[PDB]
Amino acid sequence: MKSNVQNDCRVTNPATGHLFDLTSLKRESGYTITDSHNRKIELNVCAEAKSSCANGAAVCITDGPKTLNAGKLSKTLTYEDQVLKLVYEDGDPCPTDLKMKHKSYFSFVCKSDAGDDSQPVFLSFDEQTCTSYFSWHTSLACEEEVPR
Repeated sequence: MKSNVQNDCRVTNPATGHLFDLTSLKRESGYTITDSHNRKIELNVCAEAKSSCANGAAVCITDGPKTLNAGKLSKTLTYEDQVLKLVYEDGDPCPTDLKMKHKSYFSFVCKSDAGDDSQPVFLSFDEQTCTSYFSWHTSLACEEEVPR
């Protein structure tokens, strides 16, 4: 489908035959959830954040009033294990490992109901390796089951 098309942000998975887009779910501001502890995960499904961080940060972990860039805008969709994968990397280097950047893997998984307007869950945030894994339940993500 296509609601807000930031350039593209779509991949046709040859294994499914369905085109996965995240244009339908993206909105200019961003989406909101809560982090592992207190913090607000303010990220956009495949676009840049409006107020969630600043501009080019797609995934930003808002600790109070302090925005932690978890990953830059990566509107590149990949497919793996029947789940839609977007890798939002290139962010604020953590004190745990300064020699690499924050690796935030977002897994977009299709669910028939998808919750209260395609809601995500923080899967695991591993500051130990400065990675973040989140799972978003959305109908545009994949199609192993009918999420419509």
